[PDB]
Amino acid sequence: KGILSYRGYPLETLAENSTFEETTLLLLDGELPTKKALNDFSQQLKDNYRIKYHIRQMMRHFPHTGHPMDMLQTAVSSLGMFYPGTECLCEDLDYVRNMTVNIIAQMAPLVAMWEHIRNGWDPVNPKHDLSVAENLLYMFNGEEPDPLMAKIMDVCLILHAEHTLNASTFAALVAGSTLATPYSVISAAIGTLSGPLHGGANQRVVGMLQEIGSPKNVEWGMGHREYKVKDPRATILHKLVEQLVAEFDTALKLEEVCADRLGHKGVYPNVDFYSGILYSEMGIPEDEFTALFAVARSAGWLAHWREQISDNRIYRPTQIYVGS
Amino acid sequence: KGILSYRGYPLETLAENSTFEETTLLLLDGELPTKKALNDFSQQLKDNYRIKYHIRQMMRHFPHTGHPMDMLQTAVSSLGMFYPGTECLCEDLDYVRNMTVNIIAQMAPLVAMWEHIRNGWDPVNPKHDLSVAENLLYMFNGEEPDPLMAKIMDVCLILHAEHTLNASTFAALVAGSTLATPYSVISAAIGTLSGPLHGGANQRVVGMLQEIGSPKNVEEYKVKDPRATILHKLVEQLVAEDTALKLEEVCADYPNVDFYSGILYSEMGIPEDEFTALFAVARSAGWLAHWREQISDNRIYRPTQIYVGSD
Repeated sequence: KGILSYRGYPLETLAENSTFEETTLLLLDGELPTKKALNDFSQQLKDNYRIKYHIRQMMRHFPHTGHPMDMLQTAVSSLGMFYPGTECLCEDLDYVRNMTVNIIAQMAPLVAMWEHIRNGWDPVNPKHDLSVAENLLYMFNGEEPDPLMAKIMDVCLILHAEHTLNASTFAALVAGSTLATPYSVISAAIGTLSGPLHGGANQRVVGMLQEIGSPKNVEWGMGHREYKVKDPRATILHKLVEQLVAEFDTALKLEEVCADRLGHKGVYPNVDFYSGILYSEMGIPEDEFTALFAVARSAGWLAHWREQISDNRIYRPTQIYVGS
Repeated sequence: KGILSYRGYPLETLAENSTFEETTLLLLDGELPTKKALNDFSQQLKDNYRIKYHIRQMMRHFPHTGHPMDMLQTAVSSLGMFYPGTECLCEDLDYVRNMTVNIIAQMAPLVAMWEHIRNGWDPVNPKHDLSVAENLLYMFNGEEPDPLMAKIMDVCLILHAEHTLNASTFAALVAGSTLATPYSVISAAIGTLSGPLHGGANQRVVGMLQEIGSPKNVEEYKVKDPRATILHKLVEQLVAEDTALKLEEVCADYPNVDFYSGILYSEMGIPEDEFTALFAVARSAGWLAHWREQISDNRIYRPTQIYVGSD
């Protein structure tokens, strides 16, 4: 139950008085950023939101049916070609950090670009005076959102920013273990997250019910390997959903599902339990729910990628399978 | 301990009496296939060799400076946006195997397309009749290679087909644990191998203009790799019917198969940039092989480690 394991800071406290940019820095650097440092970080991130025309071109070339996560993984792998380099150490610039900020910055714009392109329309460019959360809602809705909605998105980004050693980060670590480009490792993490077992947030959006949970019983997979208790992020998302709806059928149904805790004594609501409801309530399409999660986890992935300074570990495991 | 361990068949047994197609089926199914099964798998492979026009158009817009491995990863992930679905186990078809053959069949063709497009020239489309190995040399060289080189290439493929749990293979498994599109998982595998630590035959094949001397000073099989010995024999055979010599000199020390992986490819005419890629065309079979058994008994890989920080 290592709850609030964020660079030695409680997630609830970070939920306020903190931003995705500030939280991202905290994870990347390890300590709360100074005003100057945070200002420089945000500005660099803002001037990295730009997307190469080549990326938008390939996006149009591919079909609309394509899932956003697959496009995100493909785009990130492609981004590596534009900013290549091997940290074998020769070194042209500061590959670490410089590439990371460029990636984190383009993540949101890339997601929005695919949304409009797949809908047969031109992408909404991000604003250098808009934060990641601000750009997300602004680009998706085509109009800058009210501060509350932007704040809600920022809280979500902070919640999905990092979580101990999940499969997505684990894959990123193994990828980084080979001293591969950050773009390549992020591509691997995106696919690992894409999996429903890791990113089944949309898989929990299939309520297919109306306050009839008891009949719908065993004999979407509520529970977590480490969260032997309800996920704190889930509770935060729940209150966020309550505030938004206050200002709903799925919310009632999902609350009833959690209410049937009698059935589950070990497993309990996961973060994905209410994540989709809030995103849908914010207008985000179900297809992108997991994609938004990738935008936040990008910070944690790159933070662990930086923690791979001791890359002596090639991450090669031991064979135990029966080689008959 | 893991030397020559392909489904219990010593790699040497596959060295001959076996082809990457049979070896791949052997690894995937676990038992040497019957004539019918091999023929069907071969025909299905020779059927998915084709590449969607969307992929090439995308490659054309991309820059020549692009590294083959980076493009390969991008391409594999992209292909996942044509053959789609999720295994809730509703599936529109037999996702497993069907996608598996598609990925393996399109691996080499994609690599070759990049080589030509990278050089601003139209790609060499594959031939249904030719084998994966035969098509490979045909696409890169631009003409039918001698059965000799083809046989050698097929052999090299079997050697790099499967290697226990290499970082790339393990990465494929971790992603599979998440039940993710085979394309996404394999693309990730392509990322891991891209790492010089996992795959750096191109880095090794090149020397610092060594003056045929031993001044170099200091600053997992511990004995010579078995596949290395196989390449060593092929190396002497090829030169029998210069650059390798210095490597034979360094054979005095040799440990890794990579030691000679590039030279052979070089004689076949393969550019250095494509060395790591060729390896992927082979390790693909293994990655997909492990993925199948994983999805059979799959549990999301969720490890844990302590970290100082307090609160």
